[PDB]
Amino acid sequence: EEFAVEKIIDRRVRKGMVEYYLKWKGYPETENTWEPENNLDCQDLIQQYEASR
Amino acid sequence: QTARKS
Repeated sequence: EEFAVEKIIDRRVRKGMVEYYLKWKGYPETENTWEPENNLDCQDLIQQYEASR
Repeated sequence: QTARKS
């Protein structure tokens, strides 16, 4: 159940754990989901998001 | 550039 990530939309902390709001490649924006940081294999996207905030 | 979807 791993899927291609298009971009990181947002970031939050919930219950002490960092979560990223993801747009999934090839899926509509209605399918965007919040995922815990350890669910991601997107070092390029994460570093770009964190550098750009 | 992938992620697990919970």
